[PDB]
Amino acid sequence: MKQYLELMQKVLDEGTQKNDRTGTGTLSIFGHQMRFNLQDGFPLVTTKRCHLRSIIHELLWFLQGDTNIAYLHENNVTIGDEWADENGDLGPVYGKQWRAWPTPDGRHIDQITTVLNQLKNDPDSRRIIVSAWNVGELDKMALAPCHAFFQFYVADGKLSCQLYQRSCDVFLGLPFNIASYALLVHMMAQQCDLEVGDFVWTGGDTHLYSNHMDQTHLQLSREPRPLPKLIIKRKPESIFDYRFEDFEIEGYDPHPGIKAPVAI
Amino acid sequence: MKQYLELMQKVLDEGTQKNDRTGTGTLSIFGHQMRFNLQDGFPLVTTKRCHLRSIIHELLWFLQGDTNIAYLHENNVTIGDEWADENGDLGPVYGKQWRAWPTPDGRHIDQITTVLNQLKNDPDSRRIIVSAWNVGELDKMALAPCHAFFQFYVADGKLSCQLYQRSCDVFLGLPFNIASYALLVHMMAQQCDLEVGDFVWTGGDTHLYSNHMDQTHLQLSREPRPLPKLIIKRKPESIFDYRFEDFEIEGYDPHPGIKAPVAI
Ligand SMILES: C#CCN(Cc1ccc2[nH]c(N)nc(=O)c2c1)c1ccc(C(=O)N[C@@H](CCC(=O)O)C(=O)O)cc1
Ligand SMILES: C#CCN(Cc1ccc2[nH]c(N)nc(=O)c2c1)c1ccc(C(=O)N[C@@H](CCC(=O)O)C(=O)O)cc1
Ligand SMILES: *c1cc(=O)[nH]c(=O)n1[C@H]1C[C@H](O)[C@@H](COP(=O)(O)O)O1
Ligand SMILES: *c1cc(=O)[nH]c(=O)n1[C@H]1C[C@H](O)[C@@H](COP(=O)(O)O)O1
Repeated sequence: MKQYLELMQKVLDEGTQKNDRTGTGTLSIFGHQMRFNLQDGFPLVTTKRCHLRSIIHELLWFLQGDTNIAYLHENNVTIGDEWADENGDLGPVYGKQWRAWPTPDGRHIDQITTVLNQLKNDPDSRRIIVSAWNVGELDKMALAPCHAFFQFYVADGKLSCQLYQRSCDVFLGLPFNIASYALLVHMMAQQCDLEVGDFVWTGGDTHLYSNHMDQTHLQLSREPRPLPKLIIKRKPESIFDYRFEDFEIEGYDPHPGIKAPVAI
Repeated sequence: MKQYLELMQKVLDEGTQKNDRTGTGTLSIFGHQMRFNLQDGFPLVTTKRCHLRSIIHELLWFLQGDTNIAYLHENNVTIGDEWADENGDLGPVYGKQWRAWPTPDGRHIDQITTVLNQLKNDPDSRRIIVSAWNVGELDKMALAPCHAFFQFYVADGKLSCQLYQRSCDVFLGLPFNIASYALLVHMMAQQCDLEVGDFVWTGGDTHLYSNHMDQTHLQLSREPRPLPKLIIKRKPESIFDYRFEDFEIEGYDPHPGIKAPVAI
């Protein structure tokens, strides 16, 4: 899509060569923002085929507070394979912090439920937030949260959300992330009887990997196509009852997919 | 400042009537981002008389992990009197989380010192972050962190930082917050022998209080003037050893000041 392609070109134009953890090398810019009016279509990149299926499973995996790739493998999702340990454990990452942030005094904060309640009984709150950046458990996670801080907002019956992604692999990761939260907004919006608003994406270290250049140029040479439409065949009792079969994608006519090696 | 006046003007045209935890009412938008290249000058609003004293004391206060308004009240800084308790306590706010974020297992993380080391030994890191949004303590705090999460970044010998402010009172707080972080950047920079880069400001609920409309139109009629230059007269041996008398501002020729009420 346009915002995405423009972000690619932006990095290409004013990015700086920078070494990195993986040792792969990147071209990066710091700080960026784009918006997607969910009412214009589900934001699923078209300049290359994307498997919305793997995205759904990763999200449902979070909403259950699970952090062992076992469930993912149960559905053929290999996105955690290069970092999980022998027991398929990544650590107290996304899921654990989302449903059960451990307080030093014994409590466990279920943030998703907190936000839900706020959206229903206090949509005006400016503190409707979910954070995966729990400093106290960083060292235990197999990898630091990329999408680490998001906020919800409601106005004129529309639900919006902005994500803060401290680190972002524009070519391989961004498309997953955008679709992820966009998806979460629909679900929340459905449970809270609200319409979908905008999904504001904000980034920190927005980079393009040295070995993703050729593919980026290939995608950037393709013309974006109409955005598809998210279809939820059923309204579950809670935001914790969605299953992969409840989601449907219509009108998605993406360009051929493009493979690229991930930096471990 | 141009960017600030553009944001202020945007809230007017596109803003939406909302209601806040303070029966004051507001006109807000959700999600915005501005960029301040510190190389062009210290970002201290000029279309309104301001001063660093309070901002300086607060930051030094934060850097010490202090959360009691004694230091502030001492030098006559009232910014936090309307919310502290009979003992001057605000609870575990900003400074507490910055210098001693409590893990779930009896330990405390000094995020500042951590970042200090990350910039000196691992500048390419995409995990140099500081958060005050400790979910397990949000209910022990007198007030929820507005400037709740920020990140650092290095490139070509220049330190840059981005702040995620989930709640922002455009007329009153923004000018304070902006110059506050800018200052921290210059401080971190000196402490690491780096030069200052960009201060990226990102906001969630960006509102304009309904009882600030008059002073907003007044400020909008003024022409921004050249930004001033910051001078740190001494180089402490620690980012925690700075003294109020270390800061100077040269070339600040602002328009008259504008008084406004604080939504409690
Ligand atoms: C984001 C996210 C979730 N994750 C988590 C995750 C973990 C580490 C990461 N590390 C790096 N350097 N890039 C990422 O974006 C990244 C993302 C993913 C991880 C890998 C792939 C991946 O390589 N997909 C390939 C191959 C697809 C396939 O197997 O069919 C692709 O071409 O998309 C996708 C998602
Ligand atoms: C941010 C921050 C710290 N704080 C914290 C703080 C707490 C609650 C808030 N509440 C609201 N509605 N907006 C804010 O910006 C805000 C700021 C401050 C609190 C008050 C003032 C204040 O009343 N300033 C006046 C007078 C300043 C002067 O003496 O020149 C002003 O109009 O500037 C400034 C900062
Ligand atoms: C992390 C996973 C995700 O949800 N999205 C991504 O974009 N990323 C990328 C960022 C970076 O290239 C890598 C994480 O590495 P690091 O922790 O920033 O060193 O995956
Ligand atoms: C909080 C303090 C700060 O450092 N900067 C500010 O702009 N804010 C403002 C935001 C909001 O108008 C008010 C706090 O409101 P709430 O806690 O989000 O309801 O202070």
